[PDB]
Amino acid sequence: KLKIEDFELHKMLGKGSFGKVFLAEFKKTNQFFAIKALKKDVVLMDDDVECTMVEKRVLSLAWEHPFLTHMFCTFQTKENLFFVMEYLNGGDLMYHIQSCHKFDLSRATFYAAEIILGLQFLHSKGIVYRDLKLDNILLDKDGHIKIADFGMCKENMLGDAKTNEFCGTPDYIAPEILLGQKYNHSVDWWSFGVLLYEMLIGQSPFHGQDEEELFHSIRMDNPFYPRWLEKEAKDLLVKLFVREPEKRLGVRGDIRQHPLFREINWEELERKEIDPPFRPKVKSPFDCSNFDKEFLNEKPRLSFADRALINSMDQNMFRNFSFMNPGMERLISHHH
Ligand SMILES: CC1(C)NC(=O)c2ccc(-n3c(=O)[nH]c4ncccc43)cc2N1Cc1ccccc1
Repeated sequence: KLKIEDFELHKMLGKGSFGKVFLAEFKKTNQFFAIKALKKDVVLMDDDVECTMVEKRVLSLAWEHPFLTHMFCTFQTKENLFFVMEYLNGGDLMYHIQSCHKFDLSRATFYAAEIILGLQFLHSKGIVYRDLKLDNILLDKDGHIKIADFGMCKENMLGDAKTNEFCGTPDYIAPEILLGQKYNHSVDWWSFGVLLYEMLIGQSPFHGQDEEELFHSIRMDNPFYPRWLEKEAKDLLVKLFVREPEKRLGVRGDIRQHPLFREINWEELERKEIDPPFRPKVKSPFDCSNFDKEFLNEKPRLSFADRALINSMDQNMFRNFSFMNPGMERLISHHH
């Protein structure tokens, strides 16, 4: 059944190391999705085969939480891998922070709280996310956050479990990773600190002209807190930037009880009953104005694959990639 030709790719919303993401409409219907498309030859030579399977598995768990990107289905062809996602048109936080430089206190506080809920959900399932960054936070049409890109996750991290892979995005990487220590969900709470600092202050807490200097900064320096910064925001950041992971808030104590969040009813937040302080400007369900124009101007196209590599690799590499949720299956079979 399902094929890429069943969709119309109206726009390319973005491209990069994650592949291409298109605004797609299923056949006739008035139903839109974001399709992430990957070339199998590229995934293979980037050594991303397992990350791609992790992403698929973690996304099967994610429909259970409001603050993670929901996947409807996943399918493959000899050359391509496709994730058919929920279309989210509020725009990403990196894109939004570019024009205003930094988020006002209430907006940042709100984003931080929703991100806490998403992260804690992932942790309670034994998933360490490991790539928390501003680029990976999307907004829905109403301004609620959605965490995207689960390819870096480590699964099975419940109990007395640790893992040891060096990974992340350099500005956000935890000092225990830099020091080559076995680690758990602690690493996500450092990254969260970095992300919050960026939201409030408009630049990264650690700096260097090359990675060597940056990693030194992450390991050794105290973050700068400007005098204008709200004391409870500073205090939360101080408690996240603890280098001993077992003493870090999120690992220890109860981050939900931090005074920065004293006005938040977490149960209401989780049911999306608290209005986001920032409402994206959206004119329709297909409006794509909250995305970078650099990408929107490109004609949607899937590129060719290296046949020699495709023909020579074991296709079983992507066994069990395919997955379809009941609601999607209904839509397909209705227009069959
Ligand atoms: C985190 C990142 C960079 N990596 C991904 O693998 C990714 C996967 C799915 C979605 N994604 C999604 O799941 N629903 C989306 N709706 C609209 C747009 C993107 C939607 C977004 C993703 N992005 C960010 C992005 C991509 C392209 C354009 C705007 C932002």
